[PDB]
Amino acid sequence: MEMFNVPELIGAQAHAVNVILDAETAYPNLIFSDDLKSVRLGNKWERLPDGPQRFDSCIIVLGSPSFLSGRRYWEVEVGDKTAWILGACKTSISRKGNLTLSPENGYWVVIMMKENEYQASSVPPTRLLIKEPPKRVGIFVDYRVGSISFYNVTARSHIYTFASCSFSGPLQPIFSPGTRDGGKNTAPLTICPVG
Repeated sequence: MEMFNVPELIGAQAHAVNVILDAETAYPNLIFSDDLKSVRLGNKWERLPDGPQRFDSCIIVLGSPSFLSGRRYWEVEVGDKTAWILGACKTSISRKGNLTLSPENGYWVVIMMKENEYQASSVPPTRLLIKEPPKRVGIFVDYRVGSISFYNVTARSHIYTFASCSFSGPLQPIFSPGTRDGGKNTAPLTICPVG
């Protein structure tokens, strides 16, 4: 897998799209900024209006826009957080119950599990050998070639590519700010403009 189509960071950043969080999808304890660029996990009693279309088990929120083609990029500040999920998914994913976030189930994501523990959510999962922890992560989808690539924006380096993906139908960004990790991981994710 030669990844001839996969750009370096600068080339990926050229394809930046404006992403906003879809609060109607969100797991109901997620809290959003007014501009819908930031999300964090609130307390149990901090509840969005319950609706039947929300994630109910997994601490997830989807992004807009969804798309059927092209090369699309966006960037997220993860800072010093100890856990998070980033990537893209099919718009048709199931939202209810314990989810398995795999390509077969329509997800292409990287997960920070804890400090110094990052995986691509292949099955089985692939440990990512990160030496300089990212404070900002870039996501680049090339629909036509069937690839989704992840970048350490801080180190200006590629992290991981899922190649030969079977993208069918619309894709969209997906995010999780992770669990609260005893207070270690309460900060938000923040979608940012390219630097």
